[PDB]
Amino acid sequence: IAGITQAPTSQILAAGRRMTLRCTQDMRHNAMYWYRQDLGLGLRLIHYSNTAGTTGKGEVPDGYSVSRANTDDFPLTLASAVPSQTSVYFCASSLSFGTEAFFGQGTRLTVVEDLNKVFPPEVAVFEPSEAEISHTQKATLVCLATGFYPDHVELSWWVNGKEVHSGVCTDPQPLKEQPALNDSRYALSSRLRVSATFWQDPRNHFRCQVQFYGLSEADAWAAARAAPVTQIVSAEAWGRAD
Amino acid sequence: MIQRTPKIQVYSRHPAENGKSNFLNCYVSGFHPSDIEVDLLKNGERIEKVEHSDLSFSKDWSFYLLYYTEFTPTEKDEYACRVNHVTLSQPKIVKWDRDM
Amino acid sequence: KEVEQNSGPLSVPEGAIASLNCTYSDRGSQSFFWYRQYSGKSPELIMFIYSNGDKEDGRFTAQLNKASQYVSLLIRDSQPSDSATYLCAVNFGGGKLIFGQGTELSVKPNIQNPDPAVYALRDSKSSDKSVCLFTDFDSQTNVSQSKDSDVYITDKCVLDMRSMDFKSNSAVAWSNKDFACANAFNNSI
Amino acid sequence: GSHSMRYFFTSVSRPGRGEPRFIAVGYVDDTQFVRFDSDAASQRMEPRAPWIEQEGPEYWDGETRKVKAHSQTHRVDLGTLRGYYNQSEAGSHTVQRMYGCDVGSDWRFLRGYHQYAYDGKDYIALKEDLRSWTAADMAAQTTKHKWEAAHVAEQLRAYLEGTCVEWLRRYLENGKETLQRTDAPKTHMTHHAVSDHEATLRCWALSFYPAEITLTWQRDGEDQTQDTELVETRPAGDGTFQKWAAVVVPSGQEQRYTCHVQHEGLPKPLTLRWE
Amino acid sequence: SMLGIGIVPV
Repeated sequence: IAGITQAPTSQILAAGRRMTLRCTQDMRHNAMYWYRQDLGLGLRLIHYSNTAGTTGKGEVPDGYSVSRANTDDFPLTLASAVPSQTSVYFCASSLSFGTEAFFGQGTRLTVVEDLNKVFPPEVAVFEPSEAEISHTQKATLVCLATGFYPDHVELSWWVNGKEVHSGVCTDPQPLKEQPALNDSRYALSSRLRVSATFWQDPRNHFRCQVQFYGLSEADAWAAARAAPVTQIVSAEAWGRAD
Repeated sequence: MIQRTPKIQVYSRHPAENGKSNFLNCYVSGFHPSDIEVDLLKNGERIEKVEHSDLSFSKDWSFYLLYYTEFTPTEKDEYACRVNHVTLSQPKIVKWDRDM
Repeated sequence: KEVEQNSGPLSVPEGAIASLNCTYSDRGSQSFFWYRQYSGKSPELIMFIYSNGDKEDGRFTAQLNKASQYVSLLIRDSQPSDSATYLCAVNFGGGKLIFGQGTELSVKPNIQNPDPAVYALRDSKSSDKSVCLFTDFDSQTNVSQSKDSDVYITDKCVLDMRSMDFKSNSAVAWSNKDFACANAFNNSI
Repeated sequence: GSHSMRYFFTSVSRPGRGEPRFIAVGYVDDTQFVRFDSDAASQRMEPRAPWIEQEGPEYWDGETRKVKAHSQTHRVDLGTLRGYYNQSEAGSHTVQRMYGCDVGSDWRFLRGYHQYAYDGKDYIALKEDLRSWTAADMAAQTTKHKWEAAHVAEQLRAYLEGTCVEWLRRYLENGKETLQRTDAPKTHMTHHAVSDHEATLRCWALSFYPAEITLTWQRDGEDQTQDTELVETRPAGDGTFQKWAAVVVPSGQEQRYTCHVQHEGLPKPLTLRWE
Repeated sequence: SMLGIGIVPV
């Protein structure tokens, strides 16, 4: 049960605000690390710590700071949120310096200049094509999550209230609907495919679930729009017969 | 805790020649703990400009240090080494004997 | 420059030996690591190595040569589950554990009976769009997008009906126009 | 001939004075080449031999991070060992660590060491097979079980059999003019009177490298030792060493006492007698 | 070159 845990798992920061990412491990590890990973390169070392009570500077320590008051905790604090700090942050630990590092779940952090630009996705389930059933005896269900910013989304399919993992593939990265704004919404596609003897059953229920990580209650929402907080938006479809 | 008293040796780097530059050495070894105070004396007074090596220890975990300074020996001038340590109730003086 | 990995992405056929290499600048490095990172997940350790020579663990074999300052990883019988980004980590003393840029590995699946087709799907009436489906293509075919930038196409996508022993590539296209699922193409069909 | 590389670490707690002191030194044979002093201002690994200055910044940055990691580890040990032995917080205590490797005349691995002491007494040591430990007392059994679960011996063995001998051969090649030299001793004898009916015969050996040398006194052919004073080999300050051996002989029995010295800079063991 | 591994608190 001993492991390393990061918190929070997702966060949307307004520019200029301070933020602290939590990391704790109960494996009695002496060394801990903080990394950032952007979609353009690999992992870059921010800060490290060899033992409790000491810290060190990594590859890109500028703009970050850490403390190591005890063996278990190693918080990463952002002084002033800058859009260049938008990345995925991984905390790691090793038994001692030089040994293998065990990574945490990671934290998806996005620093936006304004909180009015956050939008939840819109989900739609498209029914299979008449030719697909006739040709292939297969039935593809395509899901489109559109109009969400940022790309803090997790898509999944559910058949009869149970999550399926066979016959499903999702786009690895969400697609920019307007690549000429650098603050535009995203789109995500996914397909779920079953036999013709399954889509033609009118008993069966299909649902495309999109978990969206948006604002939080402590965040101040003062606008003329429904709050785009962390929520789940789903679209469904029932199998036809003919 | 078991302590070790220092062994003291005072000598020159090169054979002593009157009027020729040389180095006066005081080698302390076999002591524990590592905290020690070493002065090199000229006619009983402190030599201020004295250097020492970096602390290391032997197989029996006892430490050793080399204190050294540049000097020119003469017939009249006397030299010695003064060492204080927790094992010593008073500073111990070892005289430089070039005829050893 | 400190840690340079194989520059990808590397396309490896199913069952072929995937070779990954990694060079480092600090000749005094004493520990080396290979991690596996799936898309949107955490790096998982494959194996560590401390000494010159080979080290084997199942289908994975690492090789370290401090004189040449390289560490390599060979993956035999490349399964579809091996498709991920492989990270190389080198310790530069103390806590300076540095990673390379990572090598994306794509194990291409074998589509036994390619059945290319461009279908049109009607929405549930909950939304109001229309999508086109490039599906059942041979794994050699690749897709690209955007005749009129106001259209959207995704890259190819391999799904696996694990109870039918069946796999197929998939691509989706949609837009807001006087649309036609016939002209959604630009690539080799 | 055979060579060795060793690192010596000393950590001393200073409760009534301040923060702990940490001193690290590295040796190739009897020649120190690097050092670190926590009380110094640079806070860096510093060169102490001319042939090590050619190492690039990745070496000095890497050794500095590692020597700081050693010091930070010993700083934790001071508090832990103070608890293991139920010692008060007002006393000064010492942690010492030594490790290294020996190579033969072919520069191939011979033996590896890793010894750890507390307050000048053995605490835990890596055995010669580089796979097991010797715990000095019952409080050290906790450390032994902890290091075995962490596979410390496997990591030390990879260094002692690999990294240690590889850098040792590199050092011996970069400092061939210094490390691979053999300075022959320069011997002479002195004589003085102890008391009536007694005299002193001292056998000197000066300016020799390496520090290994054996001086024995003999009587008209036989090994008459254990009645003699043997001073320990001492440094001269210029990379060479000194040593003397003196025997107490009657005022007339002088020319029946031989001193036999042997140094790898001497083709055959030397002998001397008074006058 | 000193140890980069195997240094663990007692």
